[PDB]
Amino acid sequence: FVNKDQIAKDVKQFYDQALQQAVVDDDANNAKAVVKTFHETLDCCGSSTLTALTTSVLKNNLCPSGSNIISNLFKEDCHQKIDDLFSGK
Amino acid sequence: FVNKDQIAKDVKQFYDQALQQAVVDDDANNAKAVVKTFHETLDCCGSSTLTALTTSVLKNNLCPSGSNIISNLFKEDCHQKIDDLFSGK
Amino acid sequence: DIVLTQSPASLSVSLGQRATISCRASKSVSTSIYSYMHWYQQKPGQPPKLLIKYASYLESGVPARFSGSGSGTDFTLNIHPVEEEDAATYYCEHSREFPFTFGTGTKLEIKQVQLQQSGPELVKPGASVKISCKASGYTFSSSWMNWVKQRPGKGLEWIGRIYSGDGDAIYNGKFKGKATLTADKSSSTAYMQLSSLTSEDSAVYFCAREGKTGDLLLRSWGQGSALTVSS
Amino acid sequence: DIVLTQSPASLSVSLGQRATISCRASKSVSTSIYSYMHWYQQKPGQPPKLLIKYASYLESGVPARFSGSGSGTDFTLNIHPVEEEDAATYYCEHSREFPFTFGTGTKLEIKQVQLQQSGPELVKPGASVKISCKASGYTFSSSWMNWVKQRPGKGLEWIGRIYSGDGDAIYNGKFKGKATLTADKSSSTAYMQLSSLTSEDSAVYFCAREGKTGDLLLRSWGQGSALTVSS
Repeated sequence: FVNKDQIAKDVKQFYDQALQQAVVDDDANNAKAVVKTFHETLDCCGSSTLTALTTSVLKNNLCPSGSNIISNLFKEDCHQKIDDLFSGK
Repeated sequence: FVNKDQIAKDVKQFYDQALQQAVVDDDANNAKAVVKTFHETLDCCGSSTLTALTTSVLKNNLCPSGSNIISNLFKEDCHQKIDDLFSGK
Repeated sequence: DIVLTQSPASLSVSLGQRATISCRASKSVSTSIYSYMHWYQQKPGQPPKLLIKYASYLESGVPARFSGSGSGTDFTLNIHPVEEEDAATYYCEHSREFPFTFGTGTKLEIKQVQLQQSGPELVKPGASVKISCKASGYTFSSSWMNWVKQRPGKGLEWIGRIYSGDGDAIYNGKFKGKATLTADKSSSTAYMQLSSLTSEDSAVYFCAREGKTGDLLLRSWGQGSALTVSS
Repeated sequence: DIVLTQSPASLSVSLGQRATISCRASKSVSTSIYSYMHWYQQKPGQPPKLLIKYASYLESGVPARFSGSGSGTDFTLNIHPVEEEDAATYYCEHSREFPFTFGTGTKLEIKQVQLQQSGPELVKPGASVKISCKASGYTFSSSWMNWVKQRPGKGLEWIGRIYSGDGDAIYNGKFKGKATLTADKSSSTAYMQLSSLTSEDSAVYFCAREGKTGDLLLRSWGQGSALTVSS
């Protein structure tokens, strides 16, 4: 039996690791692909725990569309969307 | 670092548990809720390892709209969309 | 196809007294949280009746003397204390994949829902029959209807099941092409039509419903329609 | 805000010889796969230079006799052997969260450029000044332009940063209200605006750039602009 919380925590961690690699590493073009996918799929943009790197990935064009404004980032958190997925929201 | 394959495997197992419990237990309302969220988010319907119960969720309207038909369920596998998510596709 | 093999073929026990019935499967009928093996009780004339669901869980109404256990491929039904009215044939049946299949059966000697089917039918070989199953006491249009075939003396054989909302069906490959399942939502009536009839098709055909969610369990049965093909 | 505490404040080693500078953060500056603590070297009259990035990785060209170590809150810079060119002031800096902050500094003592800035300035108290920082068009529009202040004798202070593509600007709360960052693509020039000028706005103001993806590292600097506020 898989725990909701643990698996959510693992997905979050996976996302954060990908988010970081996309900015701190021009090699990992796969990390950009992974980040762009989550952002499109979960309809979100970055993280609260990595608000500095999020503003960069926003201007790298990896977030979905509409905003592109740094003011909005605080309400586009992927950690929340990941929480909502495993909760049923 | 966190294992890309292991997390994908756990997310499937979580989904499979939600899919099963949504049908097997009549009023597992979060079970249904979780299943709907996955379907609507990942654009998919049931899994190929649970084709029997998948037809039962298809007809309970917990799958995405306009895709209702048992024939199509083979190409609407959520297991494949979970694979694509974590591999950036 | 998963093949369920029961043992013994038939059993007899005193009023006491442990009655134990096994069931083996071609492959595992179980997942990390459920199986997917169930037990039905049938007495002569009557339709089958669900006793234990998902290996261990007693159906509401069923006495505590009935208990089930098992996992993977091996399952066991236990009755203790055995009592005079427990005399019946007991079928194990899986609902893991399509097609659903029943065990060969084990006879035990001892030392507001209702589905109204059509009456008996006698027909020439080559002809076609249409059996009807009128439902009442639940929401027909949101339900799955299953059909089961039982030849004289022989066991139970799953034909297919149909969702009454849109009449989309899932057939047993053996009956796909011969049996046609349809539903009339206005009538609250399920239908099965059999074509190119043969002495081989001479059997009692049952009609069985599932729960609200479409859990793959045969909750309520009809009395059956005895079809007999002859010249 | 995160406070970075360096030690020692100054150091005199001979041409030998170990030099060990320490840097302690208020809270962790480390994720599961990175920190996020860096080391810059500044010689008199020049902009700072990135030596070690992400705790341990030497920037291209930096001698292997430089090494960086640490995790969480405690980080250490090691030079061995010390040579004449190491006579400078060493600042640690984090890029974990806004605002970016620097360490108090460690003066070591022995026992081609992009980003063109505007010239020196003397200006009255109460006035405004808009300091410029020009780059090549083509390089400009995707640039994250950072601004850093340095009062004579004192350390380094992060003002804010602006994205040249759309002029979207993040400010250090201490300068939000006093500093305005603007970027003009068709001048290829980024500007910093200082209002209500005071004697202690007198400093050298640097303009620094990041790598393509906006890796929060101050790669390219300018010469600085010497703003002095006086009557």
